Order: sequence, then C-alpha cells, then structure tokens
Amino acid sequence: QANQKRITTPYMTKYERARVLGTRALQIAMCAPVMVELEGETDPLLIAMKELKARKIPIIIRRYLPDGSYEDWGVDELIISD
Amino acid sequence: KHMVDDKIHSRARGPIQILNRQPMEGRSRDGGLRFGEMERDCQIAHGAAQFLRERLFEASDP
Amino acid sequence: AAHGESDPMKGVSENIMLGQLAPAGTGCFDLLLDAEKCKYGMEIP
Amino acid sequence: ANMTFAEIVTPFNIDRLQELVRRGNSQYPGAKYIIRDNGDRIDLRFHP
Amino acid sequence: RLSGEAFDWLLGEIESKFNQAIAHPGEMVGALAAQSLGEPATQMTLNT
RNA sequence: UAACUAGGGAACCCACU
Repeated sequence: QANQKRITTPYMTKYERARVLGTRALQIAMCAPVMVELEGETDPLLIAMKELKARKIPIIIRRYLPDGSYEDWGVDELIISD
Repeated sequence: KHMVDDKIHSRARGPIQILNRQPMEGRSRDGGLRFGEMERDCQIAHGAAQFLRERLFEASDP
Repeated sequence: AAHGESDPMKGVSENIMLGQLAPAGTGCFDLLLDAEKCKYGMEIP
Repeated sequence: ANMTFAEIVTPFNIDRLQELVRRGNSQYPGAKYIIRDNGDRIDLRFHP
Repeated sequence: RLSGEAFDWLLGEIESKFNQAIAHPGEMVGALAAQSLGEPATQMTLNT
C-alpha cells in the first residue's frame, strides 16, 4: 500500500499528538538536536509543542490497520488537530 | 474528631510489602494509595495507556 | 490449561496484567524516527 | 516536599537543578535523589 | 441573507467543524460507553 | 575518623464516601 493506498485519516488524532509530544520532549530532554529555532526555553515539553506547531518533529507514526497492514505517516504529512 | 493533620499523607518509594513487592497499606506504615480497578477503567477511558503503564507497572512494582 | 489454550494478548487486560503497553490509544500505533528530517535540524549549543 | 519528579539534567536546566541539589532535601524546592548515568541513586537527605 | 464572502467562510467553517467531529481512531469507545451508562446508574432510583 | 534501612498475617468492630 503506497501513497495511493493511504486510507487512514489525514488529521493527527489526539492520541497521536499526545504521544508524539511526549516522546519528542523526552528526546529533547535527552539532548537531542532541536529542529526549530527556539526563543529560549528550559521546558522540553514547550519546545516539543513549538516543534509540533512548526510541523518539524522528525517522527513517522506507524498506524496499524486492524487486518495486519500498517501505514507510515509523517508528522509533517499529518494535518495537526489544533 | 476528623482533623486534617490526622488524614494528610503522601508517599514516594517508601516501605514495600514482602508477599508481593507492592507498597504498604495505610499512612501509619507509610503506605501508598490504591490505584484500583475503577481507576484502571477510567484511564482506559482517557486512553492514557502510558500513564496506566506508569501507574500499574513502573511506579508501583517494576 | 486443561485444553492447552493460548492468549494472543491483543486485548487490554492481558497487557495490563503482563505490565506491557496496552493497545488503547496512545499505544494503538507505533512511532518511527524519521531519517531525512533529522538531517534538517541544527544542534543546540 | 515529599513527592518528587525525576527531571533529566540538560544544559538548559543544569544551573537551576545544580542550585536545587545544593539546597538539598528539606530546603523545600530542592531534591532528595540524584540518579547517576548507570542508574546509581545518591541520597540528598543524608548529606554526602 | 448572507453575502458571498460570508458564505465562503460558512462553508469552510462547516467543513472544519465536521472534520473535527470525526471519531478518533484509537478511542477507547467501550469503556467510555460503559461509564456513560453506569454513571447515570447511581443517580437513578427505584423509589424516587 | 561517619559503621545507612525499614519487616508478618487473619478475623472482627468502628468511622469516611
């Protein structure tokens, strides 16, 4: 199933954004390079919110279809919820 | 008779039972609160499966 | 046990009893670290 | 002053967390455990 | 009596607020409905 | 020249919600 057969919803759900911010801010707190030009923060969770609004989180969500298949959506491909 | 100094307690990785390695019961033995079945159901309803893993596995008895 | 049954553990209670991460939303999916987009980010000082 | 959050030392917060460890435990905003890179716990309530 | 730009804004708003109301894949619907039925169970009374 | 951890259970009763 290529990008033609890409059948899940284009909107990033609340669960996907809730886990993406968590595991991105956990990486930022473990001294990952930050993708965005931060204006000065110490909270990694606020920096991950900056990267989520910048659509620059380097994470692909593997959405498991219930038959066994899986799609791979980029965060920048997903329309953010808010 | 119900005073708030008699009822306040917190807990963080204190004494642990010997039969299973879960925290103690009651504030007199520095025990922790019970994260019962209905809270497990409520955190299923939130969909906080990482918080539910953190409660039921990591911050209780890893 | 008498019938030799198995448990595929796709449910919620099975993963909670075994203490691993449930497939319940924040957990229904999996996350892949992107290879190309990590080139595009700068190292913080 | 009895429930703790495990905050990871990064260069953004290393001065703040350094000051909270210098306060030690019971100088309220400080800390009680400091966990090494190999998972070794160091108390701050017993004044090393 | 809407105007043309008001009507374009209206269609965009209807399309947005419908796409926000789609059920999210991953939502624990079962526990949600069981709580949605058992929480009015305590408020109901045979003798009221 | 600072020796650094904790230990039980089972029943009943009462109280809080």
